[PDB]
Amino acid sequence: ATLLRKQPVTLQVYHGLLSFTVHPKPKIRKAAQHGVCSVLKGHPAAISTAKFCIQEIEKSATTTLHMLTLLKDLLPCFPEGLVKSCSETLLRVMTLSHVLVTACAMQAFHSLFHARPGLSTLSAELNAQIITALYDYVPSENDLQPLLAWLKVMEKAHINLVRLQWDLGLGHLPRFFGTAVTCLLSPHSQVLTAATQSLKEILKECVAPHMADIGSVTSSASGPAQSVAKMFRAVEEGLTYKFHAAWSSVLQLLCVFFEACGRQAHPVMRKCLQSLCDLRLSPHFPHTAALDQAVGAAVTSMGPEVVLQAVPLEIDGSEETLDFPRSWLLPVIRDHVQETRLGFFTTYFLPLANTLKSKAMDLAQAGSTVESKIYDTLQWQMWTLLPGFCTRPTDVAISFKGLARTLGMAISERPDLRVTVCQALRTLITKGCQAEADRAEVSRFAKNFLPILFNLYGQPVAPRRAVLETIRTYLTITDTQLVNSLLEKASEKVLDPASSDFTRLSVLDLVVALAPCADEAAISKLYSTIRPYLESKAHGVQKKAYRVLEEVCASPQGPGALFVQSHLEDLKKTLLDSLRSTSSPAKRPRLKCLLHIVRKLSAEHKEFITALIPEVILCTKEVSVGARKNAFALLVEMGHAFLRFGSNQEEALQCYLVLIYPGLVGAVTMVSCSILALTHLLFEFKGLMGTSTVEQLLENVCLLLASRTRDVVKSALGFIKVAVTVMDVAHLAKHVQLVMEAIGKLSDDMRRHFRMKLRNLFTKFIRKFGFELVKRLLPEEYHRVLVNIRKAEARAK
Amino acid sequence: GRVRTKTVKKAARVIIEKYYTRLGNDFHTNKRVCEEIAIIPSKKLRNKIAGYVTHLMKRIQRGPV
Amino acid sequence: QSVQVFGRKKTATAVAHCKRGNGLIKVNGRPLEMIEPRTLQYKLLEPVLLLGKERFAGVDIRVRVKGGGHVAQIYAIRQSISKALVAYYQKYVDEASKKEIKDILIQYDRTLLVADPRRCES
RNA sequence: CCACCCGAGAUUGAGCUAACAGGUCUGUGAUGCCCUUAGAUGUCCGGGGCUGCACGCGCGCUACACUGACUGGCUCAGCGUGUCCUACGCCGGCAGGCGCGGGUAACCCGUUGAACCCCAUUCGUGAUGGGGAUCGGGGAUUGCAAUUAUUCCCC
Repeated sequence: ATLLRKQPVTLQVYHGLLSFTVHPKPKIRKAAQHGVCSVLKGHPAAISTAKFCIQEIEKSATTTLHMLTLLKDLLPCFPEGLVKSCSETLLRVMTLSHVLVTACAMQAFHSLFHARPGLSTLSAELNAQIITALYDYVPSENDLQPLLAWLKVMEKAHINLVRLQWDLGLGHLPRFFGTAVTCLLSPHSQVLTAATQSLKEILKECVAPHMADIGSVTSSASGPAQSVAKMFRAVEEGLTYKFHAAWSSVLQLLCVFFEACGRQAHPVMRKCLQSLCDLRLSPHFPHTAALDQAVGAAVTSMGPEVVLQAVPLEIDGSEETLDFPRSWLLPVIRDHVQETRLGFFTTYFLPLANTLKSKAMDLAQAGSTVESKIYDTLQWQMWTLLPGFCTRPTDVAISFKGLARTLGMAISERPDLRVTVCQALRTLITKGCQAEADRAEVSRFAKNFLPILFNLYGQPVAPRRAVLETIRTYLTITDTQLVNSLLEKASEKVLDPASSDFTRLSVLDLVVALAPCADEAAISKLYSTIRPYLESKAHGVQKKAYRVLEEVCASPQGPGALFVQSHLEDLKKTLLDSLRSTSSPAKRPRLKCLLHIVRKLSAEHKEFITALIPEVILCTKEVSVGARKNAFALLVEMGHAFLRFGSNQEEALQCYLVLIYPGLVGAVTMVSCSILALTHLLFEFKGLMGTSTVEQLLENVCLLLASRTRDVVKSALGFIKVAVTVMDVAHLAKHVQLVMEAIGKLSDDMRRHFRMKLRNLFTKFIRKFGFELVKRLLPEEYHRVLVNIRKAEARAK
Repeated sequence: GRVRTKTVKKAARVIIEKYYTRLGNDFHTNKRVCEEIAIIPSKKLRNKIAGYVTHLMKRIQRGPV
Repeated sequence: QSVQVFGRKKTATAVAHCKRGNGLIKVNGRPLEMIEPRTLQYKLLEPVLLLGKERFAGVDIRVRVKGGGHVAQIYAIRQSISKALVAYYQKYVDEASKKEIKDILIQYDRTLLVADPRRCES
């Protein structure tokens, strides 16, 4: 095998190698088979071996299985006429009733169609002849051994036929789709799953990439579009009352067909929607979610105009009864409209909403409060569709003019809907300013929406934060000159002494929103105005000032970045000067501002960071959880920043540590501060800080395990947990005994209160080492807790 | 983490099945009508009730449960 | 041009290969009359004798037979022959003819088309 | 579930080895008695027995036959197996030996080549050739050993 792979008489040597496949020894036969496979795949000898195939199969009851195994391994490397003759041989041997030879032949077809042979090996005409020759078997419906691989091999064959010539493949596909629908009546769930997977894969790979070439299909199609419509009617006639068991699979197949083909298959697709609406009218339908997903996929592919032409909403104004049968269509439209036109939303959903709201108010003022609530909920539901319509509009350059004044009035004097309108605006922006004329129209109406939103946010009492987020993004998408004008007006309103505190705070929030969207001169003037406010005794004014400083330093590029590199020295001086008089809430944004000036800090700035260190640690033990998160992130950030000031990372980390080491010496709360800081640093700089040094810190933690204060003990336990998680078991084994001895002589009350942390620590130690060692070296009572860990290791399995 | 308590569950089910009409979508309006409706011991229980009923009226007004 | 069906009875399965032929019914290389249980040879010929000799003039059926005993064996063979005729006249011949022969077969014996669902209980 | 805006607070502090009938098992007594060339079955060696048979109560196998028995021919399975399961040839009446191969297993046994059943011959209503025990001789395996028949084969 090796010699023939490496290299008239060569044909004789190959014949001598080939002729002993039928040798009865399982080891000789397998070696010869693998040798022939390695020689052919490593060809002028394919004709001779294929002739040997046909001849000694025709001469032959156990060698046929072995020879069909070689046919499985060797069909792709055969010439076209020999492929045809071997295929005829496989049909001749599956004319017999033997299950094993038929299984080997269909597995050979699986390996032939799976490798995707070229035009020289398998042509389109030969593939079609082989595929149509395979339609004579289908023994019954429910054999479950040959059926799954059966439709698998002509799944692969249909994929190959589409790959060779797409129009013929699409033409022959739908009758196979009909046979798949027919064999979805099998009592075995595996047949249903295989059919669903095969049809889904065929629709995704063979039909979906040719979506544009086929074009729109109607009821009078001629070419492959008719084939598209005809496996559509196959899968749609697979929705009748014959199944009652495959409806989830048929709904999934409908969903993937809608996603594949709806945009050009819409003229014929309506009756499927009518039947799907009729199925949901059943008393007890367990496939409600699957049907809703299928209808949502149809809506996503097409859009609600043709869907409502097919299955209309019966909530058009005045109804007689109170049980709306198609009330699920509005959640479907809300959840699944993404690529439709806004003009349909206007011209269909605005007057209907106005009439329903008027009817609800007229019924509410007439005494009936049950129908009015239903109508108000209905109009709220059908005007939550606007974020769906604002997903990807195709005519928002011409239809947004028809909604500007309406949305302005609705965000002015309609509070219960306001958030959704805000959300809709945000949703529109977040995925609708891809083009330039669209963004120009949004700016041209932004110059009108801005006073309305500012007056809405500045009113006394309201959903202020949704309006604020809308203002933030909506001002990131607008021109800078009007931003400068409104920033000047907001600075005038802030500096005016005749304003109330609530108004001052609201205009400071507007200043926060307007700060990152201005130019460098306006940002510098705003920074000069806000700089004296950092020492104000009011915590709110200082908080908004630090939020302004955080927002102007947040942008990585733009006028804010140029302002940062222009005024870094003054910013450092001011932030170091205002350290002493910072209020407790104002710690939370300020750290972020410091964060925003650490990531782009130059090498000559060690004094600033080593002066900021105790503030950051005291903020790691701040009251606010957001301040703690910001201080931990800032510690990680300056740890990263010292990894840029020197060539050796480990030495820089050691310097960063000896800048924070004395904090374990001072006050008790400062000791707990430093232990928590080292605990957070140990989880991020695991090996780079140096294992032996870890051990030293661990030893110090054991001394801090002797402290009376509960906070220091808790922080030490957290550090020990992080160290056991992080540093190596070989390095642990030198220092198990000392830390567990320090744990053992803790206290009675300290052990009783912190029983869960000690339990988890003993669990980690027993998992990482022997149970008997920790059993021996601990004192008496701890033994009981120790043994409990064992059944976890026994009964988590 | 945080989980809802069963007493809050049963009390909010009573409030939903009894007086859904005057309930709305705003948090504080729901809280004040809730403290108007029932016999009520505690502030924190009231606020948990108000938050839970507000979230489930965000839920059920999309579709029935 | 050809169909392949099976007939099951207990364990015995007989696969019938039906083709447009010249009027030969071959069962494992042997004709119907030269199957060994000649006491029970009429059951194997009941479709052929009952339905007549007429339209069997161009039908070639090769039956490959495996498993079971002798009585269940010949019943599986005869039900496979009947099902092969039904399937062939369903596929390549008109609908009403196969409906008619199904009506006659069900009118004579129900087991000629459907198999016995009961089998050896553990 | 995560992150974030607002908010003073989106989690900062206090209290909670003990209980089990949930399972189940050989540690602590200077524990009460009784025994210890009267070994709480002391170790090994050789040979027997568990089948022995007048009799009762019962599980099963084979039958009393003609719907049978003998002879020849015919054709169909599954649960399971194996480093002792066996494929092939020779010597063989015949159990079995001899030379050779596979299988640590949907592969080799093994298309598991079954038996009643069917198709032909003879027997012909009697302790019959039905039914086969109980005995007499030889032969061949299994095993250190077949004598109290181990087992099977031929009259």
